Amino acid sequence: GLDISQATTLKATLEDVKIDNGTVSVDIVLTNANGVPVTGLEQYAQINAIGLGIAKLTPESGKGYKTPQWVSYINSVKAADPARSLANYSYTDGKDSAGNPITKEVKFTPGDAIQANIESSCKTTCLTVVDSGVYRYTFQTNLSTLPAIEGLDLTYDPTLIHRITLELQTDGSKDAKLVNSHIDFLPSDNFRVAKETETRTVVDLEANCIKCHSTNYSDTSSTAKPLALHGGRRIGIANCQVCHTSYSKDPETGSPLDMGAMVHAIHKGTYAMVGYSGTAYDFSGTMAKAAAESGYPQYREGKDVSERVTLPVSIGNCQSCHSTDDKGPVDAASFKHHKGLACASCHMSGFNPVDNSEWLTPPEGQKDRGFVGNYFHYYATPEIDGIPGVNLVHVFQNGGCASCHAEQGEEGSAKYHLAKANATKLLRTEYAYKLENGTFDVAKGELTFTVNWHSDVAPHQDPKVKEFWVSLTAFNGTEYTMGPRPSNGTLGRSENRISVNLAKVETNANLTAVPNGSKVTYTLTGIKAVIGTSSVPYKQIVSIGKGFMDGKLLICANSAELDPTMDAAIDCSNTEAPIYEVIVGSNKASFSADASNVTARSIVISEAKCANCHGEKADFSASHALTHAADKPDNSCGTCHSAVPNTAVALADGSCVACHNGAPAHSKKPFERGFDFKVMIHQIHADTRSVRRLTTDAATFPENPANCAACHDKGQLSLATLGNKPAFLASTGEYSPTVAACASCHATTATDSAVIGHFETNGGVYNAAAGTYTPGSETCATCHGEGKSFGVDKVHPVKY
Ligand code: HEC
Ligand code: HEC
Ligand code: HEC
Ligand code: HEC
Ligand code: HEC
Ligand code: HEC
Ligand code: HEC
Ligand code: HEC
Ligand code: HEC
Ligand code: HEC
Ligand code: HEC
Ligand SMILES: [Ca+2]
Ligand SMILES: [Mg+2]
Ligand SMILES: [Mg+2]
Repeated sequence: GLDISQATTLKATLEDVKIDNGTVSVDIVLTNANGVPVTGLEQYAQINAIGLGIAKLTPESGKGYKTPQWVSYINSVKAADPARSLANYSYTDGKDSAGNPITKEVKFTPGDAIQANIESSCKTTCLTVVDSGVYRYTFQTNLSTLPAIEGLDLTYDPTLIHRITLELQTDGSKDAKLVNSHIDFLPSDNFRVAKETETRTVVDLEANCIKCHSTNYSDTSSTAKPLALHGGRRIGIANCQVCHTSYSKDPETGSPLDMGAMVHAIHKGTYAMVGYSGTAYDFSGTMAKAAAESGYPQYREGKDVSERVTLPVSIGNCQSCHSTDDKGPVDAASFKHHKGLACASCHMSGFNPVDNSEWLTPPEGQKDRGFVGNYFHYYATPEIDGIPGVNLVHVFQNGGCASCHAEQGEEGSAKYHLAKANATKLLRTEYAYKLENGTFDVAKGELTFTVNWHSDVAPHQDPKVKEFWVSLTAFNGTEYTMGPRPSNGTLGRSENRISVNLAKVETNANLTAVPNGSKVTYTLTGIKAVIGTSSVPYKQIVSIGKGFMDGKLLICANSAELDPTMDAAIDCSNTEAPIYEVIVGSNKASFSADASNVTARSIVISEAKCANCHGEKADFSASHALTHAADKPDNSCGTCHSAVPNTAVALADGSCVACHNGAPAHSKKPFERGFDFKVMIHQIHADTRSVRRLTTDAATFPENPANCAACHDKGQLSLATLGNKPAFLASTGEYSPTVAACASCHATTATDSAVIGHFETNGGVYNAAAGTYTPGSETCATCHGEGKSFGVDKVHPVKY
């Protein structure tokens, strides 16, 4: 074998568990990455951790099926530190309908609490060498003589599945010589390993979490953000599950440490607790707000962390974390079954049995179902629920018990939770359409194009179609440029873009529709511009004469239809149930003088990678809420500003760059919060944007922003033509294209004259007078293109 002092990697597996009159042992099989036994562990002076846990999987009972839950054998009752037991606080947030300020209250319930834990302090004292690289760990903890803990059943039951976990770390290693392992087994059958179907998994790191989270544990960069907890030693889900049990709490706050309640509340931005060394972790950001507004002496800037989690999907998007495609854990369907803490962790945010003690008592002559049960059955309202507008009691009264209480194989509350996502997919398939290329007779000012629609009931004839936008944008073959803001025109107020609502043909004097079965041919007139030095509507559409067309169809859907075998689409004018909008995009068609294709804009990011975090086909109309959001995209200021809807769909095909490019029109922002798409997106996700329009909170990006592969595919960053693009002209001056791309992280202002000088030495311009840069002048690609001497793929912590 190889001495641990010289082993550069560790791997470990657990086997041959033995439990005898309460005495537990397991073998740790330790090797390096090439499978050579690693010897010397039991004498090594550089061990950071050898922690072993053990838990039993215990059944749960109630109405319907309830999933089994882990009970650790190893626990203690933790006292609260008095100084760090968080006081309640309140803070202002917005105004009510009469214009008066709204105050919100945050409440805690500090007090003694149980916490599950593992055996960590024994380490080599509990080791015996059984073979080369095979170390038997015999627990100090005897299962027969565990201290009684009130309300916890710690009896050893060999007929239950058990789990033993290992955390092993040497040499301060974040990865190479860190391991989390476990083994799940059945003592009553000779301690054999458990089948996947016998044990409890629920979520899987790869299937359910890495879509957002970095797992680059070794990342040495300044912006590293791997999902590694408790100083870095804890990385494996199975290890979390032994301590993060249903009964474990933080005594400083009363907050649940249950894996599900904790993870839901973290990602909802409601969780707050005090952890190791008395550090407060407030995932809402509201503690810092109260401290600044009112004073809150327990919040210590620079030590405690109070930041609002910014989740890139809705907290209702269960499928971001819970597999429904049978490619995740075999018990993935566990999220369909009621469990008090799980259901509470979204619907009962901020409530507790002290401050809401009335809910401990059910209404006269109804059965007591406990605190959470009584809320769901009796006391919930839309006005107070953790999910605004949700009416759980209406479901109790009118929806039938199986709406929440599910036998194995049934959907339970997932009938409600997944209803809109499911109907959305079906409606996008039903209403799918294709845009054929446009013929633009520029002298006549007329564009003709045919939509291949899903049926012979045309868009304007279908009252389920709310609007059907097609937007045309001029593209000169090099890059989009929004250009200056013109005076208003009949069709819009942009030089390079027109958005037309095909659903309102009959009241639009500039639009005619001629059907031919399921094909509808539209003719849009009045696309005329006097071309000179002045800005006028459609100036670039006319001068260039070609570009692209993008569809954004809005369908009305019925929130009250929960039966997937029924039609979810509904007449937009219906007033009996709430309607939600389903968005259906399209191919990006060309328009040109003869309807020939216009060569596509290069693709330099990955659609699928944006969707890893934001989910499939994320909508960004709400991102356009700040300014002239209510103005329609065919009407004056709304041509650019609309949020009703924003008229782009796809993220990686230049649809957004139609506007977000180097030439924002007016009222311009400076570079450090620039409009150009690459600048803006880099800044948001790297937290280098000086000000975000709609929030004071920086994005909490769950990857490393310097991991370019989070958004870019290999080969997309040659930089070979980037210098040929026009400069980005911000408020104060312009920035050449590669300079803009890199400075958006590296130099948002001229704080470091060596960095700025480096740009300028190599053909770049930084905050220069408009017109300074000549396309072709940057020489960056020669050194920084992928694979080159200082290639972007070499100098950044990428994970392709
Ligand atoms: C016992 C050995 C644990 C293991 C294994 C894991 N966690 Fe843990 N965690 C544990 C306790 C007792 C506490 C509360 C400590 C207290 O002072 O009350 C926590 C806390 C967290 C938190 C909150 C923030 C923090 O305190 O650092 C998080 C986000 C957290 N734990 C996550 C977590 C994950 C995801 C784990 C597996 C990879 C995991 N922990 C393992 C105890 C233990
Ligand atoms: C990731 C950010 C999540 C989101 C989004 C949703 N859930 Fe979740 N859920 C998550 C974890 C890590 C866990 C804990 C698994 C464990 O080991 O305890 C859960 C658990 C639940 C449960 C309880 C399951 C059980 O204990 O058997 C339920 C009922 C549940 N989740 C439901 C649920 C719903 C309905 C969601 C969308 C509205 C949803 N979760 C989102 C992680 C995440
Ligand atoms: C956050 C991850 C949640 C968890 C955990 C649970 N629920 Fe939930 N619920 C959540 C949202 C975002 C929604 C709204 C869905 C929508 O399309 O708007 C709901 C809704 C419900 C409902 C329907 C209420 C109504 O239509 O008025 C029910 C009956 C419901 N949720 C029950 C429920 C149960 C029993 C849970 C534990 C299994 C549970 N929810 C967890 C968000 C989250
Ligand atoms: C979601 C809106 C619910 C509906 C509809 C019904 N119940 Fe329920 N119930 C719900 C929760 C979140 C809880 C608490 C579970 C916990 O772990 O704390 C309960 C509890 C019960 C119980 C107690 C046993 C249990 O399953 O935990 C019973 C016996 C019960 N509920 C019965 C019941 C009946 C008969 C229903 C239809 C009339 C009904 N529930 C609807 C959530 C919801
Ligand atoms: C996870 C590692 C991400 C990937 C990959 C991408 N995005 Fe993202 N995005 C992420 C977070 C955590 C946030 C903050 C969310 C919030 O509510 O504050 C964002 C934000 C955006 C935004 C801004 C939305 C707004 O401020 O109105 C945009 C426009 C956006 N993201 C776009 C986007 C694109 C185009 C991506 C692929 C190139 C992409 N994101 C990837 C997390 C992650
Ligand atoms: C022109 C018709 C636009 C298209 C197409 C897209 N955006 Fe946009 N966006 C536009 C304007 C005029 C504004 C200014 C603010 C306003 O409310 O009108 C914006 C702003 C944004 C922001 C603001 C983020 C910040 O400053 O912190 C975001 C996140 C944003 N836009 C994202 C975005 C995406 C992802 C687009 C394609 C799906 C997109 N926009 C298209 C004008 C236009
Ligand atoms: C596209 C050709 C536009 C039209 C038509 C209108 N505006 Fe605009 N506006 C546009 C952009 C690209 C920007 C952001 C510039 C940047 O560099 O980030 C803006 C900004 C504003 C603002 C400032 C607030 C903001 O969200 O940044 C205001 C108050 C504003 N625009 C007003 C406005 C009005 C009143 C318009 C119709 C008369 C109008 N804009 C049209 C692009 C375009
Ligand atoms: C994007 C939709 C996510 C998915 C899927 C998962 N998580 Fe997440 N998580 C996300 C964000 C935006 C944040 C805040 C920023 C950050 O990376 O910390 C988090 C945070 C957590 C945490 C707290 C980490 C800490 O403070 O050290 C935990 C413990 C966590 N996330 C766990 C986790 C699990 C187990 C997931 C799969 C079931 C998971 N997250 C999915 C975004 C997203
Ligand atoms: C998602 C959050 C991103 C991360 C992480 C990185 N970049 Fe990016 N980049 C992003 C977008 C949305 C765009 C514009 C897409 C478009 O259609 O125009 C860009 C663009 C670039 C460019 C310009 C490339 C070109 O047009 O030839 C460069 C040079 C660039 N990005 C560099 C880059 C590097 C080196 C990163 C790791 C440090 C990186 N990006 C991360 C979105 C995202
Ligand atoms: C934010 C998404 C970035 C973009 C866009 C670009 N870079 Fe970057 N870069 C970024 C970070 C956070 C770091 C530090 C990484 C670390 O190890 O701590 C870097 C690093 C570099 C380096 C290393 C050289 C040095 O700074 O010592 C180089 C040479 C580099 N970056 C170049 C570079 C180029 C040419 C870019 C545009 C094509 C570029 N970066 C964009 C973050 C981001
Ligand atoms: C070779 C002759 C290069 C040319 C052409 C360009 N750059 Fe460069 N860059 C080069 C080196 C050797 C370094 C330092 C690497 C190190 O580890 O010390 C850099 C650094 C950068 C950075 C990092 C800046 C920082 O924050 O420290 C950036 C963002 C960068 N270079 C960008 C850049 C631009 C935009 C270029 C065209 C104008 C360009 N470089 C050309 C080597 C070379
Ligand atoms: Ca604590
Ligand atoms: Mg007409
Ligand atoms: Mg707007």
